[PDB]
Amino acid sequence: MEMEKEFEQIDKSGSWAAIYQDIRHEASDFPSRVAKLPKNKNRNRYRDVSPFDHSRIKLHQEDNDYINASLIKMEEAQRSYILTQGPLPNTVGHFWEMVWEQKSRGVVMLNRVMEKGSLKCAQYWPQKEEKEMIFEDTNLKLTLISEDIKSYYTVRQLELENLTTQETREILHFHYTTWPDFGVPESPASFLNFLFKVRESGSLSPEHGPVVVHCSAGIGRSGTFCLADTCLLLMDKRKDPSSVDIKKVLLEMRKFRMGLIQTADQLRFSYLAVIEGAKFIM
Ligand SMILES: O=C(O)c1ccc(-c2ccco2)s1
Repeated sequence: MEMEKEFEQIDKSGSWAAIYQDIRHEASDFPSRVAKLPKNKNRNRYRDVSPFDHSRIKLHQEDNDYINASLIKMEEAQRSYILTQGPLPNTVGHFWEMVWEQKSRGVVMLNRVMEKGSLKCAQYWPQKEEKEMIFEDTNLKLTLISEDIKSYYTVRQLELENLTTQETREILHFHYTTWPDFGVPESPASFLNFLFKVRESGSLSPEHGPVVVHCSAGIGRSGTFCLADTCLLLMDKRKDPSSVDIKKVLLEMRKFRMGLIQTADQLRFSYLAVIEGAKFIM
C-alpha cells in the first residue's frame, strides 16, 4: 500500500513535524470578517478559530445570522459536513436552530463536556427523559428519547420540535467518549468502529442535510473524522485507489475551514486510521 509506504518513510525519518508545517504553509487564507464583528465576540469560543465568510453557515433570522460553523463540500467524494465549535452557554439555541434549518439527521461529538479540569462545551442536550430542554430564543424543544452507552461511545435518540409549527424530527447524537485528554489514541480501531456506526445510521447520506460535527474548537478531532471518512470513500470510488493523496484531500478541506488537524500527531493518526480502515475493506 502506497500511503502505508509514505507512512513508514516519514516514521523512519521522524519528519511528521516537517510534513505538518508544509501543510500549514500551503493552507488557504480567506477573509473571516463577519466572525470578527464586535456584536459576535460572545458567539466565538476561541479568538483564533473563525469560519471563512464564503463557507459560513447562516442562521435564518434577520437579527444576527452568525454562528461559528462552516460547510465543507467534497465535490468528488459527494459528501458534505458542517464543522462547528462546541456550543457556548449563549449559543446552544443557535446550535439547534442550525441543526433544524440545515435538515441534519446526525450530530457527532468528539469531546467530553469537561476535559483537563475545564469546560470544553455547554451541556447542550437533556440527560433525563422526563427533563426536556426548551430554547426560548429559537423556539425549539429537545427531549431525550433513548440512550445506548457502550465502552468507547454512546448513541442517543433525540426529538427536536419546532414549537412554531409543531413539526418534530428524530436527531441521532453520536458521542465518542474515550479520546484521551493528551495526544491521540494508540490504535484507530475504536475510532474506525465509531465512524462505521455513524455511516450505518444514514447520518452521512445525501437524503439528509449535512452531519454536524464538533469537538471544542471544531478543527482538530473534527478534522480527523471528516478527513478519514472522505479518504476511505474516495478509495472505494476511484479506479486506482493508490492515487488517494491524504495531504491533498486535507488542503482541499482547508479551503472551507481553517486549522483542520491541529498537530503532527493528529496528522499521523489520520494516516493510521485511513491505512487501517482501508487495510480492512481490502
Ligand atoms: O496503494 C494501495 O495498494 C491501496 C490503497 C488503498 C486501497 C483500497 C482498495 C479498497 C479500499 O482501499 S489499495
